[PDB]
Amino acid sequence: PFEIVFEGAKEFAQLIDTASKLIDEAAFKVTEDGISMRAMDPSRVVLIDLNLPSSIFSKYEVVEPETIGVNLDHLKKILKRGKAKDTLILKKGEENFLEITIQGTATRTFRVPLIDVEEPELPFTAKVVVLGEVLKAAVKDASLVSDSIKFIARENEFIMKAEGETQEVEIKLTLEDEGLLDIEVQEETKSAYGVSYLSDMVKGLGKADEVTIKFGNEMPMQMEYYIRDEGRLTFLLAPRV
Repeated sequence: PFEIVFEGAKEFAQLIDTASKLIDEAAFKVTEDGISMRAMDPSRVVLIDLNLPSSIFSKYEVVEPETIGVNLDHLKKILKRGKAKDTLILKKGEENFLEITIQGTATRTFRVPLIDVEEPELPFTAKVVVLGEVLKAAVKDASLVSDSIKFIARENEFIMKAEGETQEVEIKLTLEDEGLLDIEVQEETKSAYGVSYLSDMVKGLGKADEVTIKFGNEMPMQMEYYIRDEGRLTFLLAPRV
């Protein structure tokens, strides 16, 4: 059992919405230190890792640790009722359901039944930190133009393209551009990743959010952004499988 309160219902709704694009159900481990969730999509191409320390919640009371399983589509449907400034209260008692209350100027309560849900380390040579706007633009620009997007990183340049034979769209960044905050490269690095996976990964990403991307030559990419400074959502995406 526990009682957890998060200020900013919409933001929490965005995290769940994002995860639901990769998986239908997930297991959330709720301990005194915080909430964690790890999962791999059905295609075994992307791994999602979510960690929300108790420090980011305005109220965090856990009577007894527990791992609860939930259908993310059902959860998202309820959470989308929350406004940017609404407060979200999650309460779990002895029974198999989570009581969700959303309060702003008025209050609303819902139930989400629980379900039984069963089921990074690479030698990266490039690291970049960009504003979410750049990645959101990149995927929106690539969607129906190509199957994948080629990521290229050099000393003072980050490029997202797809060297091929179709109409070509490329986003280029240098440190002089506001979209690129940091770039560290050990050697020229290139890899390509699936466009539909990236579109899902950047779903609900804020345009002003700072996103760290780490990758290598023909290797997976690790994408990560923070939630309330201490929380974090991390993705590990295969370059090909």
